[PDB]
Amino acid sequence: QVQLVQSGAVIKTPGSSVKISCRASGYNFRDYSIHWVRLIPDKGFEWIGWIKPLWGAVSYARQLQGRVSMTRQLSQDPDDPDWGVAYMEFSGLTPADTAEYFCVRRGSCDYCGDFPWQYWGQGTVVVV
Amino acid sequence: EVQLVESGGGLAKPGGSLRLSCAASGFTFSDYYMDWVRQAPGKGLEWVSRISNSGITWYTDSVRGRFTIFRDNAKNTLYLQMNSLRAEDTAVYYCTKESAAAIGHYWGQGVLVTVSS
Amino acid sequence: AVGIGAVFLGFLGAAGSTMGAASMTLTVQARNLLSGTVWGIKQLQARVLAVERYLRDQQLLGIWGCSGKLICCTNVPWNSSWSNRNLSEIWDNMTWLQWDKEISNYTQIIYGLLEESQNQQEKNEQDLLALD
Amino acid sequence: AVGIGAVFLGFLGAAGSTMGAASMTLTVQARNLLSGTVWGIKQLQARVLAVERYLRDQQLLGIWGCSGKLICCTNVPWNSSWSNRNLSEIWDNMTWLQWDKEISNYTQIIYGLLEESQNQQEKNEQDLLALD
Amino acid sequence: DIVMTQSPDSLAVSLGERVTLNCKSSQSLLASSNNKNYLAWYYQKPGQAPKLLIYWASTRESGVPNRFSGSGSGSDFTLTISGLQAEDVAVYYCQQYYTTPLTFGGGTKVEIK
Amino acid sequence: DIVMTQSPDSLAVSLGERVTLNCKSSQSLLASSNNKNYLAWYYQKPGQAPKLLIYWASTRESGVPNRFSGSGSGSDFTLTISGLQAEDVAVYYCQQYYTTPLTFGGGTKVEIK
Amino acid sequence: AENLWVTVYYGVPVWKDAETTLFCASDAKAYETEKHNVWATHACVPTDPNPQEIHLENVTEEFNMWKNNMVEQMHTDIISLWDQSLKPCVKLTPLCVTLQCTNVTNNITDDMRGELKNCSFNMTTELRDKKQKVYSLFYRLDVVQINSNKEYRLINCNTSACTQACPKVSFEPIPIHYCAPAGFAILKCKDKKFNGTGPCPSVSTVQCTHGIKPVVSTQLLLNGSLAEEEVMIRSENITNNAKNILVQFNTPVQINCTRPNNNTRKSIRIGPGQAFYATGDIIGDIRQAHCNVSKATWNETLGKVVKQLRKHFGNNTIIRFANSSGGDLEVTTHSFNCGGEFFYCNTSGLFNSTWISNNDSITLPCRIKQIINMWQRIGQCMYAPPIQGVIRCVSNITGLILTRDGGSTNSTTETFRPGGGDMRDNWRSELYKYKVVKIEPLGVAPTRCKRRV
Amino acid sequence: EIVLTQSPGILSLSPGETATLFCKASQGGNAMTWYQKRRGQVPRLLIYDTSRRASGVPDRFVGSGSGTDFFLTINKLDREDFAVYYCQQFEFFGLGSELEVH
Ligand SMILES: *[C@@H]1O[C@H](CO)[C@@H](O[C@@H]2O[C@H](CO)[C@@H](O[C@@H]3O[C@H](CO[C@H]4O[C@H](CO)[C@@H](O)[C@H](O)[C@@H]4O)[C@@H](O)[C@H](O[C@H]4O[C@H](CO)[C@@H](O)[C@H](O)[C@@H]4O)[C@@H]3O)[C@H](O)[C@H]2NC(C)=O)[C@H](O)[C@H]1NC(C)=O
Ligand SMILES: *[C@@H]1O[C@H](CO)[C@@H](O[C@@H]2O[C@H](CO)[C@@H](O[C@@H]3O[C@H](CO)[C@@H](O)[C@H](O[C@H]4O[C@H](CO)[C@@H](O)[C@H](O)[C@@H]4O)[C@@H]3O)[C@H](O)[C@H]2NC(C)=O)[C@H](O)[C@H]1NC(C)=O
Ligand SMILES: *[C@@H]1O[C@H](CO)[C@@H](O[C@@H]2O[C@H](CO)[C@@H](O[C@@H]3O[C@H](CO)[C@@H](O)[C@H](O[C@H]4O[C@H](CO)[C@@H](O)[C@H](O)[C@@H]4O)[C@@H]3O)[C@H](O)[C@H]2NC(C)=O)[C@H](O)[C@H]1NC(C)=O
Ligand SMILES: *[C@@H]1O[C@H](CO)[C@@H](O[C@@H]2O[C@H](CO)[C@@H](O[C@@H]3O[C@H](CO)[C@@H](O)[C@H](O)[C@@H]3O)[C@H](O)[C@H]2NC(C)=O)[C@H](O)[C@H]1NC(C)=O
Ligand SMILES: *[C@@H]1O[C@H](CO)[C@@H](O[C@@H]2O[C@H](CO)[C@@H](O)[C@H](O)[C@H]2NC(C)=O)[C@H](O)[C@H]1NC(C)=O
Ligand SMILES: *[C@@H]1O[C@H](CO)[C@@H](O[C@@H]2O[C@H](CO)[C@@H](O)[C@H](O)[C@H]2NC(C)=O)[C@H](O)[C@H]1NC(C)=O
Ligand SMILES: *[C@@H]1O[C@H](CO)[C@@H](O[C@@H]2O[C@H](CO)[C@@H](O)[C@H](O)[C@H]2NC(C)=O)[C@H](O)[C@H]1NC(C)=O
Ligand SMILES: *[C@@H]1O[C@H](CO)[C@@H](O[C@@H]2O[C@H](CO)[C@@H](O)[C@H](O)[C@H]2NC(C)=O)[C@H](O)[C@H]1NC(C)=O
Ligand SMILES: *[C@@H]1O[C@H](CO)[C@@H](O[C@@H]2O[C@H](CO)[C@@H](O)[C@H](O)[C@H]2NC(C)=O)[C@H](O)[C@H]1NC(C)=O
Ligand SMILES: *[C@@H]1O[C@H](CO)[C@@H](O[C@@H]2O[C@H](CO)[C@@H](O)[C@H](O)[C@H]2NC(C)=O)[C@H](O)[C@H]1NC(C)=O
Ligand SMILES: *[C@@H]1O[C@H](CO)[C@@H](O[C@@H]2O[C@H](CO)[C@@H](O)[C@H](O)[C@H]2NC(C)=O)[C@H](O)[C@H]1NC(C)=O
Ligand SMILES: *[C@@H]1O[C@H](CO)[C@@H](O)[C@H](O)[C@H]1NC(C)=O
Ligand SMILES: *[C@@H]1O[C@H](CO)[C@@H](O)[C@H](O)[C@H]1NC(C)=O
Ligand SMILES: *[C@@H]1O[C@H](CO)[C@@H](O)[C@H](O)[C@H]1NC(C)=O
Ligand SMILES: *[C@@H]1O[C@H](CO)[C@@H](O)[C@H](O)[C@H]1NC(C)=O
Ligand SMILES: *[C@@H]1O[C@H](CO)[C@@H](O)[C@H](O)[C@H]1NC(C)=O
Repeated sequence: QVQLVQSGAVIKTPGSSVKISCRASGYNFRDYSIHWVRLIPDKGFEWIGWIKPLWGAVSYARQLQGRVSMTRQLSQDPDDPDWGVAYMEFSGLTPADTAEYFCVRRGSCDYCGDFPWQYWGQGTVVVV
Repeated sequence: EVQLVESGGGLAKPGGSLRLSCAASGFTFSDYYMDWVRQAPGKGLEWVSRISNSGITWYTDSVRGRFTIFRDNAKNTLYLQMNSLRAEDTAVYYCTKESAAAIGHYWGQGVLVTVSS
Repeated sequence: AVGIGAVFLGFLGAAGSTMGAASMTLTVQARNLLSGTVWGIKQLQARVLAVERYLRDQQLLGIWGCSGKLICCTNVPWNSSWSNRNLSEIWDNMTWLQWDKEISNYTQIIYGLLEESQNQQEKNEQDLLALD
Repeated sequence: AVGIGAVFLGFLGAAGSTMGAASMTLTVQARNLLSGTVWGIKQLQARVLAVERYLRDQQLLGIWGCSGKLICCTNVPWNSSWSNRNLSEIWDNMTWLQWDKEISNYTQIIYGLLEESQNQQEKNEQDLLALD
Repeated sequence: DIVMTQSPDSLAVSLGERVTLNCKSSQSLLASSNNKNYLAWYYQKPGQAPKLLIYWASTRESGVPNRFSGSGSGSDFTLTISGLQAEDVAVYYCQQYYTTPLTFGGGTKVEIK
Repeated sequence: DIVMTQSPDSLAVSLGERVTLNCKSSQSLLASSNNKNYLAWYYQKPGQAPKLLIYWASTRESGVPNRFSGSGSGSDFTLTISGLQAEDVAVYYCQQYYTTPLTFGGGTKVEIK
Repeated sequence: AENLWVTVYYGVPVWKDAETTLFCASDAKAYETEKHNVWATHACVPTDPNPQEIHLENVTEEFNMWKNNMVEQMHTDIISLWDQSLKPCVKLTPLCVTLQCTNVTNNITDDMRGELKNCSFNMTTELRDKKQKVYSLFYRLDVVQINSNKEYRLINCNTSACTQACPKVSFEPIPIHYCAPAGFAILKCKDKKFNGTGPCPSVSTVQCTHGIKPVVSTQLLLNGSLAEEEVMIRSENITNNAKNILVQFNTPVQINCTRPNNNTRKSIRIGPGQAFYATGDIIGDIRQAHCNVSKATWNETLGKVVKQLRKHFGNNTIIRFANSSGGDLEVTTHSFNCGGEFFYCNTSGLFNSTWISNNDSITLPCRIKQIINMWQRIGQCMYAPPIQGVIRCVSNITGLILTRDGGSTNSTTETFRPGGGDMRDNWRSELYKYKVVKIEPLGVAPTRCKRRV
Repeated sequence: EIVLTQSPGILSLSPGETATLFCKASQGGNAMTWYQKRRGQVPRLLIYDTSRRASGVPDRFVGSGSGTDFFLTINKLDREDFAVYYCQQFEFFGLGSELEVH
């Protein structure tokens, strides 16, 4: 199986810097890009940004630059290389950032692009 | 004994058209590939086109389907029609006969084409 | 339909010429089809793939009428449900790259008929020798 | 001796049928005879053994009269000291698995006669062209 | 495409002694099938239609005397004269006829010094 | 030998709408030489001799209208109806004719619910 | 006569698209060198430079560099061939040891940091009884402090024994020609305005590829293939922001890069036939490695690439260039190998631009690493030995690998970051022309002749 | 930016019927993606590449259309198939097409 398992929900203060991890397991984590996408009530889906975890090459949404920061932690052992941990530090928390955050991955088909997101994390509810 | 004597025009406005012909005496058109080679004044000779014994045409990659070549085997002549002329087409043109060892075995006299108004 | 000309006339040179004109140069593509610490395995399997493909094509020829003719005729007639077009508009109009697509669906229907006609002609020849 | 039937008629299907009936399906065994970090060496030597065996058999054919006929006749007569049995009791009675054992001893006596007759026919053909 | 580059631009010598000229190719013109090579060495006079001198990269044309020699195979080619005449001092050319487009050399204008 | 297993045992539907049926094979019936596949889909009425519906695993028989479709290659095969009629509601069969012994399917008895 | 008779022809020129394994080849001068002073000199066949090609008239094939094969093959083969030049080399098993590191002898400035640590350690001698004390010089990026006393270790002491790059073999690029076997052909697109997608009207068959020097550079691909007359930007799909844009421009940008520090290679005997080449003295000044581009020609080429980028984004678009958003070391700062030495040079002076729709030289600083983790393997690092003397090299910036940011919420501008990412974007900029096809004889056609029995 | 607009929005249909959901792209020439989000659950890829079905989705979700007109057709509405539907083009989204039960 392919699992994207996040941390639990959190309540933060206005002005904090929240950090949400995402453990990916069941596949070669160095291959597939990890996207971060959010859901706001009465605003819909908004895309936050992707990371290529082979070198951590990040790219952000334009209206979220200066606030988001994505890192990763690979698996360095010849025995269990099939896992990894993505991170997202979203900083400058406002009460307009109360939303449910998602780490997602594309499908592994030959016509699946970057954005056709098959696999989906359970989401972290963040109330500021 | 084999002469390739040419005819056509020399005076053309830039952006125009002309047809240049070549009669030949000394051999048979049934089995010989023909050519068209031009020389700019003061510059090097350069190839323009080639036609087979039955009408398979080969062009250089600048004339790009603007020039056509037609070899009238009945009226025993070789034809080069030039539509949509360019200023860099001012040259002297030559029809040749190809041997099996080297092309341009025999050589036409030339037509001085000046594309100028 | 061959004339005097000094240019090289090389491999896949007449791929875009009409198929009545690429047929006059078929020994060129027939010639340039066979000869051309760990990497010797890759080179070696490429070479045996080349000779295996050549043997498969020569075997498909050999169980038909022509074994070394390189142009051969046979006794099955052209079913006009296959291509439904004139004889004048193939040898002077289209290429082999374009004729390949137009009968790729009707391919492998034709090859069984070729083997069937060759087996029937072999048994007819054997019976004609046998009655003498 | 071929009729209408829809079954696959595959490789070694008529091995137990009589040899007058397995002769109507010989292109099947001719077709299915060639195409089919360390193990690539084993696969590769198996493939070159396959193509070497195919080339040896095609060379044995080629130095005789037939090079791509797959049924060919020749000019050496059947010596009746070899099998001493009737023509009616081979093509309707026995199989190739059973006929293989009965002339395996007289094999390689026959092949030299085949090469001898083919070389004599080649030199007779060369002399007949030469006198013209 | 195939670039044909003649190494000198001119050669002004005296008459009677030999010279030599070279034409380099950007691509090996040696046909592996025929084992024969593809240069046309041409000779153009001032105001005249050119004529062949060397075909098959080595062989002289009929009507051309023994004083010329096309030489060399592979990619770099040499036209060697043995004795200069007054009829010879005009432009030489090297031509590949291996592919389309047929490209010529630059043209080494040999005159008398 | 070759086991031919039909996946449903019965199918009682209404009339007018489409259905679909499947037959799995224990062995891949796709002939690699002919590149064509070996299923006979048959139709037996109550008390009647059966008739062919689909030959070469895809092609309908003459006398059979356009409302049938034999589909699929390899090892698993699908007979898809487009419109059910009252003349159609009886037993279907799948048959391999790739080898001896010729084995049939179980027989999916389609009737009207 | 209206009944036609079928005829099968052998030797028919017609191809299908196919996936095969091309084989390597080198030039005859590249075949002249020996003893594996470079990689695999006798493993590949020798061939000519600029191999023979013939032009095909009246033909049109559709190409796609993005779904192309043989960039996968070249990527796999260069990774495996990189690995196969390390099995005779020396593993640094006895060097994973406690390093007592002090500062280099230098005028220390407390605001800045020394980028060199003078580290002494016990080294095993060639005798298994006696050990010695020996010192060396390392960089900050290669050692980490383990927890008064100040003892360090290497960063790769908990993942792998680090294979030393052998100083006999060099890492200079030599051009590979990818030659097709029998039955296959290679088609090259001679079209000028061809973006690597769709129909090419002017192809030519060729037996081997042209020369591909293997350069390893994340941003600013060096010594590449120049475009013909104008800058050409190439992408799989422009509106997708997770696709890189490969920018190939006409005239190359001359870049100079140097380490001005004069080093002393010192040999240390590990065991029998085991030598570790360490840094000895820094002879002279302690200066920082850097690079120079020309200010004027870089502004010129940025004007050219903005002129070409406004064709896909409308005329009234403000194009601005900012530096990389983050990542590891060799995805944010542009990496290369200047003769057995791995530089990591800062590109913040280059991509600092804005562009409205109306004698100097940029110095850019570099870091140097000695141990590397090329292609991000699980357990394979690589020590690289120091080399003597001041090291300078000249190169041509041929293109760029850009990436558009995720422009949303009424983006009046569109900004472009540099980014290396995968190495295959470096390899797709050279095999964008070629494809490999399978030549299939035995065509079949009707003509008006029955075989005479 | 690609402005996506979903035309039906709130649509109430009885079970066993068919639903047609329209998505409208401000810029054409690209593909369209269809997601389903049920109440209090994780969204699921239904359709990618405008016609292709994902892994583990039934056949009655039929994507169609091109240019600026993109259709998601559901046939024989199951009780579970009454949720919110989203159309994605590259990084942009629609505001949701809620499918309610009459
Ligand atoms: C982009 O392309 C350019 C153009 O080729 C490359 O520049 C060359 O890079 C190589 C390797 O980095 C250079 O080779 C080295 O040059 C050093 C300088 O010596 C030069 O000058 C002397 C005297 O004129 C010559 O004898 C010598 O051959 C060089 O031309 C040498 O010190 C090096 O030699 C040492 O190492 C080799 C390794 O095997 C030994 O064989 C030698 O004996 C010696 O120990 C080496 O030769 C080359 O000089 C550069 N050329 C130019 C014109 O600058 C760029 O490197 C390339 N960019 C990238 C990123 O690869
Ligand atoms: C790639 O190169 C760029 C520039 O070539 C480099 O950016 C610089 O980084 C440093 C720190 O990494 C930035 O911060 C400076 O650090 C000193 C340290 O004491 C501060 O004192 C500086 O503050 C001065 O400037 C302020 C504004 O003018 C004043 O208010 C203050 O009183 C001080 O005078 C300063 O913050 C530095 O600013 C940037 N340069 C620029 C132009 O922004 C970058 O770090 C390199 N990349 C990497 C990965 O290192
Ligand atoms: C970004 O741009 C690239 C470059 O164009 C683009 O890639 C193309 O994607 C399509 C699919 O979206 C690929 O498939 C082709 O689609 C066309 C038009 O539909 C047809 O020729 C073929 O599709 C037919 O068959 C499909 C299944 O059989 C049907 O579902 C379909 O309706 C058609 O009937 C063909 O498969 C195409 O090959 C690529 N081309 C290239 C050069 O990559 C990509 O899709 C773009 N990104 C997005 C998100 O749209
Ligand atoms: C792209 O350019 C920007 C602008 O220069 C760079 O941002 C700068 O990054 C440096 C770090 O490299 C920041 O330096 C700071 O130094 C203090 C010293 O104690 C340290 O404590 C901080 O944690 C930080 O490292 C600097 O403030 C920052 N400047 C701005 C305006 O953001 C950026 O790093 C460049 N990106 C790349 C990949 O080079
Ligand atoms: C690195 O440190 C070593 C000590 O471990 C230094 O070597 C000593 O330098 C002093 C000063 O000249 C000499 O008196 C000693 O004899 C040296 N000892 C040895 C064993 O060589 C060395 O100079 C330092 N180098 C740098 C560049 O800082
Ligand atoms: C030797 O290196 C150490 C670091 O391991 C230096 O200690 C700190 O260095 C930084 C920057 O170099 C300064 O900002 C700190 O103030 C230093 N710490 C202290 C307590 O001073 C140290 O300065 C270096 N030099 C010497 C002579 O020990
Ligand atoms: C090299 O080895 C020597 C001896 O094994 C180490 O010196 C010892 O260091 C410890 C810790 O300071 C002392 O308790 C011992 O008394 C020392 N022994 C001797 C013989 O001096 C030394 O630390 C090692 N490393 C270096 C860099 O010299
Ligand atoms: C690369 O050039 C090709 C043309 O050769 C472009 O492909 C066509 O683009 C138009 C829209 O501009 C479409 O209507 C056609 O269907 C496309 N044809 C094919 C075969 O894809 C392509 O858009 C260009 N790509 C880039 C990145 O500029
Ligand atoms: C780097 O340092 C070495 C010293 O090891 C310099 O080599 C010396 O150069 C001088 C004259 O330049 C000679 O007289 C010495 O005999 C050389 N010594 C050795 C050991 O080679 C070298 O010149 C320096 N390099 C640079 C670029 O300054
Ligand atoms: C990069 O280095 C080259 C040398 O390799 C520089 O070219 C020299 O420039 C000077 C003038 O500054 C001339 O006098 C030399 O004749 C040039 N030499 C060569 C070989 O070209 C070049 O200027 C440097 N560029 C930058 C931006 O530093
Ligand atoms: C960078 O590109 C330039 C061309 O812009 C190269 O310069 C040419 O080099 C060849 C041989 O290497 C010479 O025959 C040409 O005369 C040179 N032309 C010019 C204009 O200089 C240069 O070699 C490339 N490499 C480097 C390291 O500068
Ligand atoms: C072969 O089948 C395809 C797909 O059904 C069809 O489009 C094509 O027209 C057929 N070939 C011919 C020559 O009709
Ligand atoms: C061949 O030799 C064996 C052994 O001597 C003998 O038994 C057999 O009968 C011989 N074959 C025939 C056909 O007689
Ligand atoms: C190795 O040590 C470094 C420094 O403490 C640490 O960052 C890294 O995660 C460690 N790796 C493993 C595999 O333990
Ligand atoms: C932008 O202006 C140029 C004039 O140089 C024109 O050729 C081009 O079509 C224009 N593009 C748009 C999108 O208006
Ligand atoms: C950007 O450019 C300005 C002016 O050209 C310069 O002062 C500044 O240092 C540059 N930014 C960086 C990060 O180098």
